[PDB]
Amino acid sequence: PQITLWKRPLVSIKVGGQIKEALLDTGADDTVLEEINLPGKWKPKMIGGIGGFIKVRQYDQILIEICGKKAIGTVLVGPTPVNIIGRNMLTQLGCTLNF
Amino acid sequence: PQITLWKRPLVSIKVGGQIKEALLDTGADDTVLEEINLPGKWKPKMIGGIGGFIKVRQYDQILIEICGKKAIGTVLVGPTPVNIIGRNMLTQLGCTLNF
Repeated sequence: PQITLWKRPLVSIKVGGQIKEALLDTGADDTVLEEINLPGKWKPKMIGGIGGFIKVRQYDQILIEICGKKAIGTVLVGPTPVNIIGRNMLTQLGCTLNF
Repeated sequence: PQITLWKRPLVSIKVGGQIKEALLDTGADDTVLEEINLPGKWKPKMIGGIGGFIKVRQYDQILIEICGKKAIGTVLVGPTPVNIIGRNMLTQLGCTLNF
């Protein structure tokens, strides 16, 4: 798809047997989703930095699908105001910004 | 240009007689730059919301240029960790996400 930036790029995502809604965010380095029950071992990671840190759960090589296209990447699970698909996963979807 | 999301999409921008460096951020609704001396009347605006608000200066119909292409949009000036080109300005550059 070609996504226009008139609206927030909120897309439907398939991750871990759930269908959630998440934002395509080029400003974000990493991918953070609200609580979800993913497979595997997870490591504890600090994200944030600005205003304080937020402890999340880093899971590796997790598959999410977006608008038909599948991606394998690191996904961090913790309390997040909105679900972020950041660049680790944007690059996996073959995603570019274009103008 | 077609921008890849392996690195942070940090680009050079021409705004208000300055050349600054700013992030192409689809996750951001608005455009916020660090202190700069822009023309015009500005209105005071609250942004943030999460963790607290940050008082910025909303200037209208400001021209920024990025990688050859010119845009006219609202730009808010205040203390920001990194300069954000959010969607108000991304849409002006004819910018899409693509995969």
